[PDB]
Amino acid sequence: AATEKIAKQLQHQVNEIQGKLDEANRTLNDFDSAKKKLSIENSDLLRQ
Amino acid sequence: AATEKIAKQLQHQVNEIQGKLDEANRTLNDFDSAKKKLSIENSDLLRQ
Repeated sequence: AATEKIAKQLQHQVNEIQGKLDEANRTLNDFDSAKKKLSIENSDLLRQ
Repeated sequence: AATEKIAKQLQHQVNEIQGKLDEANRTLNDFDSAKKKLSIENSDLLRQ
């Protein structure tokens, strides 16, 4: 019952910190969708 | 002896996905440096 306690107390950390990752990984997504728009706006005007 | 082996299994992941995050937020800083460099030539080209 002692080692199961630090099992669960470590288990709470590994559960949440990927939620910190998945929240942070979402920032890795929408930057890329904003970047491809900023490229195609550059490509549309550099020819002009 | 199962849970003690389980305790390392939660331990091995919680160092692993941490290390993935250290590669992640670095790449978050990389696409940060990509956009701020690219958005400069957005306003620069639109000025020109």
